[PDB]
Parts: sequence; C-alpha cells; structure tokens
Amino acid sequence: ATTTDELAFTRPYGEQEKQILTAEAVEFLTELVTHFTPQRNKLLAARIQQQQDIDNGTLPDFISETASIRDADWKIRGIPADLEDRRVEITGPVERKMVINALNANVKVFMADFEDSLAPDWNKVIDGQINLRDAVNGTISYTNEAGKIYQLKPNPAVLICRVRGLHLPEKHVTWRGEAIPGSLFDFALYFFHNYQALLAKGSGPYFYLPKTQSWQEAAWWSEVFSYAEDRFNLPRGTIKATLLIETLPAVFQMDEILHALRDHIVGLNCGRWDYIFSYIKTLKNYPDRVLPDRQAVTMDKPFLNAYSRLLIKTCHKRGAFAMGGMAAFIPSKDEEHNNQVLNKVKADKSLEANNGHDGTWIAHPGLADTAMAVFNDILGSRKNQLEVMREQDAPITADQLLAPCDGERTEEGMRANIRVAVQYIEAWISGNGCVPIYGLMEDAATAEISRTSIWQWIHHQKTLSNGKPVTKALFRQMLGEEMKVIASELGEERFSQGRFDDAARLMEQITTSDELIDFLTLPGYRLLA
Ligand SMILES: [Mg+2]
Ligand SMILES: [Mg+2]
Ligand SMILES: [Mg+2]
Repeated sequence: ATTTDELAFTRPYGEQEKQILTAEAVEFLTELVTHFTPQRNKLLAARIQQQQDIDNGTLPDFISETASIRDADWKIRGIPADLEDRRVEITGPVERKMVINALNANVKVFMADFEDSLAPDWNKVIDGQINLRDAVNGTISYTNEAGKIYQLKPNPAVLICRVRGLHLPEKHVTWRGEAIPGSLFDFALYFFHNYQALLAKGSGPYFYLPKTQSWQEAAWWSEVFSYAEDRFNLPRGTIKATLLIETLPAVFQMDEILHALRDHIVGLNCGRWDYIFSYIKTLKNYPDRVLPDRQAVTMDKPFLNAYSRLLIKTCHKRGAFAMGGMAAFIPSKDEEHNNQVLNKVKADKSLEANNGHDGTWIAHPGLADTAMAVFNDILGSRKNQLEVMREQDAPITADQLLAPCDGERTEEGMRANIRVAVQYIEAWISGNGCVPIYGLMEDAATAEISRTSIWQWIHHQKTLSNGKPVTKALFRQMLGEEMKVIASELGEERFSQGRFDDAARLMEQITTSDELIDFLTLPGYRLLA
C-alpha cells in the first residue's frame, strides 16, 4: 500500500462540488485528514477498551488522577460578545428554506445540523455547505413553487454548525482507501468557507460537537481547532465550540473536557434521548440497570436531575454556559389548539431556568416566543445565569448518576417505540433525518433510544408489566402488527409508495441482533448513495 498524503473523491464534480471543494479547500481538508485521522482512529479504539472494562463489571466514576484539575480554580478562555446571550436556540437541518426560517425565528442562535437531524446524503452535505456560506454572507434566499420568496430579515440569529460525530465516516472521500472522518469534513468546510466573513461582521466560526465520550476526544478537537487557527493566522480561541454531554461516559469527565478544550469551549449541553440511549449502551450487560419505558424516563427523575445540576455547577465554576434540553413539539397554526403543548413547554423550560440553565432548545419557530418568555421572565435584565453556582448542592456521586429510575416496561410503550422508530427510519433512508412524527420533530436519537430500550429488555429477558416475556419473537410479532397501524394512519398511497418495508427490515436487524450495535446510522448509511 502507498504512503499517500492525498485524498480520493468517489463522486464526479458538478457545479456544487466546484463551489465547495475548491483546490484550496481540499488542500486544507487534506492536511486535517492526514494530521488527525490516525489519532481519531486511536480514540475509537480506546472507546472499545473502555466499554470492555465496563462490560466486565467496573462501573464508571470520576477520574482519580485528574483531581488536581477539578479542585483548582480556573476558567475557560472566553466567550465572544454574540455568544453571551443564548437563552433560546433553534436546531434544524441545513436545507435551504429551513436555514432561512430558522435564522429568521425569534431566537438568539440557530444550530445548523449535519448530525442527527440530517440523513447525510452527499448532495445534502454539499448543499448544506453552499447554504451556510450564503447564510453567513447574508444572501441566502429561496423561492417556492407558489412564487413566495424567503429572505433573511435584518439582524438574523447567530449561526453555529453541528458536525457529525467521531464515529461517522464520510464515505465519498477517502484517505489510503478508508473513508475520512465526517467530523473533519463538516468542520473543515464550514470553517474554511466562512471564517473570514464571520469574523469581519463581529461573529466567528462556531461549532456544536456531539457525542463526545472523553476528555482525550476534547483534547483532539482542541488540536484540530488550533491547527486550523494557526493555518490562517488566527489568534488562539477564535474557533468556539459548544459541546453536548449526551453520553454516560462524558458525564464523569465534564471538568476535564472543559479543561482540555478551554481555549475554544463556551458551554456544555444537557439532553434526554442520546444520554439515556448511551446509559443503556454503556450499562448494556448489567441486569440491575434496566430502564423502564423511555417515555417515563423524564428529566425530573433523580439520575437525570443529578446530571442537570452537576452540569450546571461544573459549567458555571469554569465560566461556561450550561444549556438545557429540547422541546420538539410542532404547534398548530391555530393558537386555540396549543394550550396543552405550550403549558408543557412553560413547565419544562421553567424547571430548566430555575435550575440555572443559561438557555434552552426548540425545534420549531412556533415555540420561540413562549420559550423566550420563560427565560426573559426569570433572567430579568441578566444576559445569562453564569453567576448561579449551585454552591448549596451536596456533592453529586456516581451512584446517584447511575441509579435507574422507577417506572414500568409496558406493551403500549414498546409498540409506540416501534411505530416511532420505523417511521423515523423510513424518512431517514428516504433522505430526511428531521421528521414530524405524532406532533414532534424527531431526530435520530429518538429512533436510537426506541430500538436500544427494546434490545435491553430482550437481552436481560425482562417481562412487560402485563407479564409477557420480551423476546425477539414477541418483537417480530409486534413489528408486523404496528406496520399495519402505521399503514392505517398514513393511508394506502403514502404507505405503499414509502420505504416502510426497508425501514422495518433495518429496525428488525438492529433490534434483534445478539450484539448491541453502537449506532443505527452506520448500517443505515449503506442505504444512501
Ligand atoms: Mg504538518
Ligand atoms: Mg492547545
Ligand atoms: Mg444528540
């Protein structure tokens, strides 16, 4: 095999590739790939070993050797002016109309997503980069078939780019015969095309980093960012990242993550679905760590409330933001029909604000004014809650963070998990990873927790609350039955013309396997061109 330091591209270039994959952009991407891919692969190997140690009976806990970091005073390098107020952020796909609508919403920040809300088709990833460049430059516009034009209002929301996680390949670009990291592809191109214009207008190149498991992964990101800064003669800490704590391993390393990325990091985030998905994956071999219906595993449960409070305390100790989670409801256009949903949003966001979160997430612009009002009321004239130290909280321990919550494993819950996961997967394999299902805007994490919970019940031979043993056979029977329910709900035309056969097959494959696969997106990606 050759010692090549060049990339290969599997797709022929059209107009879009000529815009994004310029000679200079590809030279920069190539440098990042050759400099950082070997270490990325070693990090993925380290994950395998850490998980083996947990499987073999040693539960996660804080790191003893780094006690000196945790018990010293220090803060992050800094937060730029336009990231000092992030009370509401909207998340969404990098599709052109969606980008315009999100930037125009009454929010502080739009997180444009190449990760869980994107089915990463090559054309969609390239189009996404084209759209974000046009958005940064202020020119992005879209005219629909009815002749309505969509353009940016004055003073759009601040833009932040979420990259693919460390496990994901970008299969259309290879180095030494192997797919390059999608993380590097997404980072390199958004950074390269936009850093100059972002900085000139008083903003900067900002990223969201998903699914981190360790401080060493954060250190890798800081090396990538420092390389990019140095390459274009930017001061250290020009690139700013917000990092989701949405894996169980990461909740024990938040302070070390903040330290390893201290030049670049400006906040951490709580979430629900990726985190409990990870809880199950991480504790997959523990018979006493079986979670009940994921629908019942709510943020107020002791282990999740401990996670929230620890994240807030840790972030604020270091002068970093502590972001709350997602309200994914799709409200009616008629306000008279939204009372129940908006009351739920108000209750949930009030809980977060009262706990000390600096901001929170929505998926739909119709929730912006409600979410903003909750934070406006509790913040008063404050921009954020960085001064909320939670010093009165007792220590939070691993036992508390690991304690499975009360609840039932129900047939209704299991069937609902099947319907939601299958409908998500059907949309994803058709190219849409941000999917309205039963009034919620769902991303991949919803399908992940749904299939992983069922896997856990099968693996540990658990009964449902009605006494039925959960088995592969029971799941297969229920799958067939719920496919008929989906068909009735959507109608013959939508169902027959859809990709539900293929979605059910993938769901069956990922749920009934003896081994718990890490991510459904890996086998799913094989179905994309
Ligand atoms: Mg070099
Ligand atoms: Mg450094
Ligand atoms: Mg997530």
